[PDB]
Amino acid sequence: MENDKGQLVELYVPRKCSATNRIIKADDHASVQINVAKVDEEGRAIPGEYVTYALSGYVRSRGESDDSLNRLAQNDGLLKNVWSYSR
Amino acid sequence: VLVQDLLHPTAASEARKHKLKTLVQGPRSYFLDVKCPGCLNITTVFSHAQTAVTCESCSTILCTPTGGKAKLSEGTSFRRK
Amino acid sequence: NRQKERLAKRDAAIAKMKEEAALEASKQ
Amino acid sequence: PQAKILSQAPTELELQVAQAFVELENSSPELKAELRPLQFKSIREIDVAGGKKALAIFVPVPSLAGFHKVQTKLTRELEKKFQDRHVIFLAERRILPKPSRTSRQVQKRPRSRTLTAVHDKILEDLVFPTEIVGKRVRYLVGGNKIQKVLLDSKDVQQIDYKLESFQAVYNKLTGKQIVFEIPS
Amino acid sequence: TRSSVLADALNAINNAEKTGKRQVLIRPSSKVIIKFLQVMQKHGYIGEFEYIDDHRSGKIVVQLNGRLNKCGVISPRFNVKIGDIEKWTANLLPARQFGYVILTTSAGIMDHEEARRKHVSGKILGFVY
Amino acid sequence: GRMHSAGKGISSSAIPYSRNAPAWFKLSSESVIEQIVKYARKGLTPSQIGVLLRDAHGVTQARVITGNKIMRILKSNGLAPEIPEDLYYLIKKAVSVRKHLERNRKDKDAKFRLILIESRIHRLARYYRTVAVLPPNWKYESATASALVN
RNA sequence: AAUAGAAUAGGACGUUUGGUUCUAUUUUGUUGGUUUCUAGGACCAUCGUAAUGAUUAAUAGGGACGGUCGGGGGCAUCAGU
RNA sequence: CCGGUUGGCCGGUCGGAUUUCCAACGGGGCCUUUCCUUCUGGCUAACCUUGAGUCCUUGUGGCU
Ligand SMILES: [Mg+2]
Ligand SMILES: [Mg+2]
Ligand SMILES: [Mg+2]
Ligand SMILES: [Zn+2]
Repeated sequence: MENDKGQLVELYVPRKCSATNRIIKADDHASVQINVAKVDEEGRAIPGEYVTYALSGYVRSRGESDDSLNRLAQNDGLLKNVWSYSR
Repeated sequence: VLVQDLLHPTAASEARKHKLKTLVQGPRSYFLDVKCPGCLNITTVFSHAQTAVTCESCSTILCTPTGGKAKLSEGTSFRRK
Repeated sequence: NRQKERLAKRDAAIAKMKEEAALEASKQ
Repeated sequence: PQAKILSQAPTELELQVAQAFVELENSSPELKAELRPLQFKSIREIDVAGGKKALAIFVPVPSLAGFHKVQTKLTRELEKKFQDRHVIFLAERRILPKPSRTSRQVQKRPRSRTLTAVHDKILEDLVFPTEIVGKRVRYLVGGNKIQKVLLDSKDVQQIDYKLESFQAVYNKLTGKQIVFEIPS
Repeated sequence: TRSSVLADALNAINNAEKTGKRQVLIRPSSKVIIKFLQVMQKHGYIGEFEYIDDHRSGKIVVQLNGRLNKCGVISPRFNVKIGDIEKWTANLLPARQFGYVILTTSAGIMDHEEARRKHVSGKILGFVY
Repeated sequence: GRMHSAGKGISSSAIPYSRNAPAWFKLSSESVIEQIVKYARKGLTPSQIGVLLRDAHGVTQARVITGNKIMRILKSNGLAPEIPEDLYYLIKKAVSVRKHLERNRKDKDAKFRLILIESRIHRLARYYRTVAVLPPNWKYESATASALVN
């Protein structure tokens, strides 16, 4: 939120899940932070900078974390012809 | 299965389901243009013709009603539409 | 229904014009 | 006989289309045999974004079945005598207004005259000889309706140079944007 | 039988969001469902929605993002006053900052904020938040 | 659904999308309506005109290649029956099961099915009286039902 | 959210045309009895034109049609130890 | 296209005042084929017919 004067009055603005855009709250101990390192042109990984995903425990307890994460990797340009937009 | 196209399904899986459960409801029937060799004339017969359709000149039963599809006569040619 | 009879008369006139010009079409 | 085929609306554009009609029946004995009772109401033009224009022929409604056996050769002959144009046949159909709370004595208004019905009648009369196999209305996030209209693969070659022309004349004749798509 | 069509539409939307998908198959259509989803779209509570014709009564696809924690319908369409807007705005909304009540008014269908500032009222349909 | 039963079956005619006439069809509207009237002088009920029209002649539906339904172009010729088809068939079915139960007086299942068939005749008589394609002084009695059948 | 509005057309708008009916505002110096136009209703035809005029056909429901299916029912008959 | 009622960017000014500029927000009446349709008598305004006057560029200019 926000007050009148122009100053943020919040504890923390929480992590949204990268699959279903839902809130990863503090006791959500099934939550996953996914780290992917992007690549150099000669097949090396620069260890400092990454592309980044977060999956809520609601998705992971089901089991479409693979399918949603394949969709996330393919629409982030990392993948092709693994996840299909139709079925 | 969190995301899939309900607008553009794959056509192999689209006519694979029921007649009434498609995105637009379509029949799964067709019409048969039948040629008995004895009089040589075009007769357009439904594929699920539920009555004993004879030929207009010869008294040949072109198709008999057997449940779903009408079975055609033996030694007799047919075409689509 | 006078308008239905007028439409039938117009259709008969169009068919009569087509049948009159069909002889000129088949002559060539 | 350019003063015989019109319907009491003399302009230069209708008389040049009318005389173009007059020399197009003269090379053919059977187009003479069908063309003589076949009249038209009026003509107007419309421009497209492709650098050219489009010629719209309005058609009185019982003459549409008479036109529906002659339209292909008439369209191709009129396009190869009129360059920088697009020949589209549409039928003039009168819309009746929706009666309000205070609307007096108007009869039970026929749904053949009503607005959405005459709008998609202009839609299938736009794209003859192929036929529409499915509509689909694309609701934009900013609140804009876009219509997507599907076709058949039988006669795509007569229409594929006229899609943007059809979009322009449709968005001028109903105010609604449209997109076309062939199935795979 | 199928009593209300908006009720089954919004129940299908709420069920497909609580199971976490991104697309639905609403069937059938109306003026009311189309204009209700346009009211959700103008606030950006749903993404694209799409209407399929079938010449009977059309099926609707709504591509929902994640943003709707609950929409619903109030099925006895009660007559609401100007002064009765605060009661439904306090009973069904979470708080006083967001949350909407959708009415059919004689100026058209609009949310409760637009019905406040239109200065009209009408009959209640449901609620989007 | 499926009243007077417990089944939930869906098994019906689909309709194709195309509101215009099919391309492979080559017959004219005046030819098919004179076909309809020569089938009508044989006294058949309009479902059988539609079925024999679908099978031996290849006509898709009546409503597409002419602008009318089947009894619009059957009372245009004025050969419509004085009572509608399905209600007349319900009377025929009722007098058939009444013939069976006057044959056998211990069949309870036929008696309960008579109650169900009679309920369907009352509901359709209410509907067809409401539109007034049936005269409003028409009431069912079983003896007059046997008179109208015979 | 209901209701009605052209389907056996006994339908609609006309500055189309026949008659049948009353009305009488005024005038003929004023009033009264008259009677002849003129205007205005209403009712019959017949004469113009209106794209002449009938919503989809619900994975609602009834109803035929088709080939089946079941220790479903009733009556008669048969069989076994 | 019309003018509203808030918010600013101005302050004109001896705490409020109103144009210009900006979003907005509603309201209204038109044009898009398409809204209340008329009959007959009285009352203004406007385009003409017919000739007259009072002003100013020699005026079918403006007012009667
Ligand atoms: Mg029941
Ligand atoms: Mg069911
Ligand atoms: Mg059905
Ligand atoms: Zn044969």
